[PDB]
Amino acid sequence: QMEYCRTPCTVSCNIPVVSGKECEEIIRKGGETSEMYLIQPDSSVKPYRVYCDMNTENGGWTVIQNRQDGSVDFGRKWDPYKQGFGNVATNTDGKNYCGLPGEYWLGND
Amino acid sequence: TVQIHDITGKDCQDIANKGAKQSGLYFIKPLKANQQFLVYCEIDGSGNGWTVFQKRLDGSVDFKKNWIQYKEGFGHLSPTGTTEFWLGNEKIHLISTQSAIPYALRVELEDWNGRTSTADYAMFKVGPEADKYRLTYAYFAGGDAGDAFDGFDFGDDPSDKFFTSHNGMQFSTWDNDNDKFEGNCAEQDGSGWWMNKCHAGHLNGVYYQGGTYSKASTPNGYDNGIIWATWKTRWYSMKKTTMKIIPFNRL
Repeated sequence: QMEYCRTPCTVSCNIPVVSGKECEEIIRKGGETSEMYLIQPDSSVKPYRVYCDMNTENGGWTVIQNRQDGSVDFGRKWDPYKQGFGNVATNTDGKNYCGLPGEYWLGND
Repeated sequence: TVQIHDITGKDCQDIANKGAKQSGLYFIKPLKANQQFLVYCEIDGSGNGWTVFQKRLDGSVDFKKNWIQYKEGFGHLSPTGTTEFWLGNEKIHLISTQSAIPYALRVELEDWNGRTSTADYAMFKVGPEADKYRLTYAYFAGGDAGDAFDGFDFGDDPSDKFFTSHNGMQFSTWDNDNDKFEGNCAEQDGSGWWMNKCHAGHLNGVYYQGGTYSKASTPNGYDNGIIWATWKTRWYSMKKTTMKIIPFNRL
């Protein structure tokens, strides 16, 4: 594995058109399937990515933690928890948009 | 792979004037817009900042969409431009309609033959949602594709050329009919454009794999596909398409 970890894994995350403040706006704003989106709460904040659940209940779901295969280490110090960490989504099979989600913690701040 | 550059500006231009160089994705904030948004720039080795706002490529993204979708935008923005998309009318409007400097639309085109043709239009604007997002240019400015926005006589009718003229049309989607037709232009084609009765230009059409088709290709029998008569037959849908804009002095 140490040899495998010479060359990192690759993702092609084509940020979709429709943005917003939160995954909520984004569903109202005509975005209506579950994938990765960029969002911006306040204007003085740099935008960031996030995986919105739209199918679950009534959509508008801003996923802020996920687990499903342990694929990411969580035994982290204060700072990585403050900034967030892990994969937001992953290229679903043979498509150009990241449809499946990845294990992450969207970060504290 | 997909990344975002740290250069801001009012349009893809102000980016290139500030220091840019790479055909890619950036954040622009036009004067009157409340919160900065993401566009796919297109810089050549010249200094030209082309804010792109439409693309077709393969058929992946489907353009049969509702009012609030076209208002806000739908599709995905590759920094290699390999992805279909509509940027969203509120954005178009916000970019183009900043004063003291008019833009100019460039439609670009391509076929399943390899040939590439352009067509230009002057003093470009899209009118507020108030005005139902209205297309208003000054003049066709040349290009081997042809002025399709100045109508076209198709079959038998004499004033169908008057009925397919596009300058001065409001945007019309199935759930917001603003086209001048007894029925709904947006619905018989399953798309969203500045329809009249109906169209001579239709960049947001139903993609076709191969290009050539007919009436028997759909239950309706209409020309839902991506067409632009001044360059091609109505029964031939483009492989690729584009629509970008740029401050006029750069022309």
